[PDB]
Amino acid sequence: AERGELDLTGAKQNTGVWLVKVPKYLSQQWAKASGRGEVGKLRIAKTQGRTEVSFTLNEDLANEHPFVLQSVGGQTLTVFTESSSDKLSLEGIVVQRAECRPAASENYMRLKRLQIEESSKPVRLSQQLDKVVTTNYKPVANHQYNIEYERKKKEDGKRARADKQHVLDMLFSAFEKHQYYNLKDLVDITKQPVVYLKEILKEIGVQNVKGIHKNTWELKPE
Amino acid sequence: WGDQQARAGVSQVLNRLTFASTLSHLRRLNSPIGRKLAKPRQ
Amino acid sequence: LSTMIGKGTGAASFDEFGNSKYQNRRTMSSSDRAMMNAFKEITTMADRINLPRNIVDRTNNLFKQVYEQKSLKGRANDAIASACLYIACRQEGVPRTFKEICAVSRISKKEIGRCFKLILKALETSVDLITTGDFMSRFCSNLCLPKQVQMAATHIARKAVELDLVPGRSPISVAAAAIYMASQASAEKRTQKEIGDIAGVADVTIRQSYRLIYPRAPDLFPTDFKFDTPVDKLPQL
Amino acid sequence: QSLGEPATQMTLNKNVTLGVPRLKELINISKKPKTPSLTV
DNA sequence: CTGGCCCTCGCTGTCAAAATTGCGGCTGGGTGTGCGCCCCCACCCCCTTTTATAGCCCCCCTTC
RNA sequence: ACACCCAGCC
DNA sequence: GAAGGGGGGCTATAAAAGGGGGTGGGGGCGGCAATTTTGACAGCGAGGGCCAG
Repeated sequence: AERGELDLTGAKQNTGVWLVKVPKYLSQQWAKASGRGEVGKLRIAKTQGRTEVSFTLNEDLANEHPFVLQSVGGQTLTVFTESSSDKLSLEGIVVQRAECRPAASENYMRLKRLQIEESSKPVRLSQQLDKVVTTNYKPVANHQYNIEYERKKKEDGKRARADKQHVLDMLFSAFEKHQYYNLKDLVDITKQPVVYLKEILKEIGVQNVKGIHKNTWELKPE
Repeated sequence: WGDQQARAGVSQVLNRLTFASTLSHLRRLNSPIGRKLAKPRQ
Repeated sequence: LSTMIGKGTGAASFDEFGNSKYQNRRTMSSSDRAMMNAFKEITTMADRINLPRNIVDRTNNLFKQVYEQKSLKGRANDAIASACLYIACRQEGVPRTFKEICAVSRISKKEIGRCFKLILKALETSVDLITTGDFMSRFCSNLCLPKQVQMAATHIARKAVELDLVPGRSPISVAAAAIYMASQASAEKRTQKEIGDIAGVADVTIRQSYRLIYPRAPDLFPTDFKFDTPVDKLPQL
Repeated sequence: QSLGEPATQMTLNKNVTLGVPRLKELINISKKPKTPSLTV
């Protein structure tokens, strides 16, 4: 008993299942039934030396499909199941392969044409304009993004110069938070004028050259 | 034919000396073989 | 006077790890690179409104003159370029409205106007005053109106300006009102939204220009024009 | 000139190489021939 | 001191691959064409207040 | 200039 | 809820204050086809040392 164990009762019973290949129209019709319970019937006849297989469509669903059997020994076809409880089980092994073909030959090509037409509905190709487009690059006093940015800039305003002790308090919180820093991020965190930050940082801080990215300031007084 | 190791002579000035000349030019095929190799010429 | 280095051709051209040992280290000045950036931006700006190359060349000339004269170092090169494009368009007799140059630039009407004023001061030159006529072929064609309407609008705007019916109104506003009140006289009709968005004028600007131009309706039209609509049938806002 | 003027008239190609290719074969060293032979 | 044998080692021939230059002679047309990132340092513009002026234009209010 | 076509005669 | 209307801000100039922030200008960091040459390899010679001679 385990999550990944595969149950093999079906194999021990040697249950034989049928693998059937059907076209799109039959599957779509069966899906349209909304799981009513029945969608058709299958007729298997056995003569003295031959076997005939066919599928009879339900008359209600519409408002004769011959079946061809193929070789089975080419590959070992089986089926397994996975559930919401993460339990793996093997339903069984495929014992025979089936191919479904339409009885109609010429009139079914009309349905094929309709299917192709439906498949070509969403494919897009360029159109042609009778008149040149003039709705673009329309004159405007100012761009929307620009006026938005100026409105934001004038609501927030300039970052106000503060006394030395309080900016030093932000610096103290800063190199308590992290050892190393980048000049831009320090400006963003402290919210102070860049020249005033440089003036108050040069007195206590020093710049250390690095061969990896760029020279940077150090918040340690020593 | 490419950005401003590329094919050259893909586009040519249409020949307007005679109507037969224009038709012949509009229906021409070019082989990119260098201009040696007698087999592609046959 | 400089030359480029082409792509590598063999093993000797490359280095130990997937990179060429010779690179396109250009020796361009800051000045030449900044003004080439500006010419490239001017061409992009001009092709947005389908200006011919001669206006682009005139704009390049004005930009070079300003950039050598060196009096506007503090203004963005893109604003100087926009103002130069405006001056070049105005000098060729095919002026574009300030809002039209704004629409193809990141630079506002405030900033391009200030740079235009400052460029005119620096170059010690002058430009002809715009007449409600030059802004007609475009503002109409873009709105798709017949040629008899071209003549009607041109004549009527010129006559309205000539006899000083409209005091101090900008030529754009008078031109747009002419287009409005010559369009309804023909079969082809145009609402306020189209003319406003295609000429740059607001609805209140075009409405009060219409109410100013309305009373002298019949005397202002050209004599030889097909009145598809009666003169008294024009709707008053 | 007297040996190069006939060369303009000769054509190209048991098989024994002859014509302009053999003239190239002869006036060069050609350490590897085209059609070696021995008249034994 | 003399002679028979196998060893590391020096040198050579031989094969192979990479590297190299040229590929007819004249002629007549036409047609086109001419970095890049990220940072640091000087200099200038806008922030704000005042007031007159007027056309233009956004926003809110009101109508039906 | 340069380049690219085309073409003429062998 | 679309249309017309009213009130009010935006636009340009003007001097001036001081400083922040934007902008440029640095600015260093970042095809055939015979020949020719060289090398790599497989091989081989003479001699050394050992053992015998």
